[PDB]
Amino acid sequence: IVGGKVCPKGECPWQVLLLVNGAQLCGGTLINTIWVVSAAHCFDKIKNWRNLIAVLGEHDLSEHDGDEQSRRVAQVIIPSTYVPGTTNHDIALLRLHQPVVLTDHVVPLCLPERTFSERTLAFVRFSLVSGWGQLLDRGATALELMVLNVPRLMTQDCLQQSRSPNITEYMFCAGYSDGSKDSCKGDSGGPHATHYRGTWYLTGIVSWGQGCATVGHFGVYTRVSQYIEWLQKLMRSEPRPGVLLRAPFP
Amino acid sequence: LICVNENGGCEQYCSDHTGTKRSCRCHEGYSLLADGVSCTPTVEYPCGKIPILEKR
Ligand SMILES: Nc1nccc2cc(NC(=O)NCc3ccccc3)ccc12
Ligand SMILES: [Ca+2]
Ligand SMILES: [Cl-]
Ligand SMILES: [Cl-]
Repeated sequence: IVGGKVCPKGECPWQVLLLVNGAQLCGGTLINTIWVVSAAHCFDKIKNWRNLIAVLGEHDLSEHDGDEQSRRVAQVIIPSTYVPGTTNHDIALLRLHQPVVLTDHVVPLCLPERTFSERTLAFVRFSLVSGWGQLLDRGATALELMVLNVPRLMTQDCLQQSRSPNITEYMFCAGYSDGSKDSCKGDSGGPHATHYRGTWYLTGIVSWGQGCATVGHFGVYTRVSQYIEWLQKLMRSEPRPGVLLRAPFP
Repeated sequence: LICVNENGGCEQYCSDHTGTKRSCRCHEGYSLLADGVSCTPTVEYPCGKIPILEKR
């Protein structure tokens, strides 16, 4: 995250850190005790699928304070329409091997109904984006979880204001064109969270952009409203052998 | 009321029905109050709420 601030410990309780052999991979979002939503592109180059770990209740990566909970990732589910190395349909649903325990520091974000998300949430101007990604373009990643308030654009206005891949109906833009404030590579997969009447909801996934905080460009986020029904169906399904699952979309 | 305007007056989710009818609904971990619009937690850690801030 560029141009944000430290999320106070416990104020981003749905944030997930994904690790591969101990190393930072991506962020994600807890949406109930065993399911995490992340970006498909985070998994393009995975070697050993059996060393993927999700950590909840994380804040300062330099220390252990006892609020962290780690789980193995039992399943990574990606839509059939996702093509590795490209930007469209950038969403993954991850099943944890054992539930996390909800606590003051570990709470899921609400996965909204589609209609509510499209008719109401899509019109809330500002939303929060978070992660332990780069603090600057070409710079070091964060040791403490960072957060940034970013405004959403209608895609017509995004394209008019930008100066790439297409912005599809499965995406939306948010942020700033002056190069001051953005999510960044290492924030991939993390939440774009939207407040409405006292409750926060999952509306986007940190997906892609041009460099980070590049003048003339906005952040591009996966439009989670397009995937509610797909996610809900998968969350009712039985696990299948083998970590990676490609599931039909729609 | 209609769900596309002002969220049908609902705090959370909204369904249109046949007639000038509307039903509000709540996410798991919440229940709907007698006003027919408001949602109150039914569990300790409902989704989308931040405990340290709810405590204050
Ligand atoms: N908001 C933002 N502003 C600028 C740059 C960004 C780069 C981001 N991450 C990546 O681009 N990862 C690589 C990738 C590869 C294949 C497909 C998709 C992404 C994520 C978010 C960004
Ligand atoms: Ca820690
Ligand atoms: Cl496997
Ligand atoms: Cl409806």
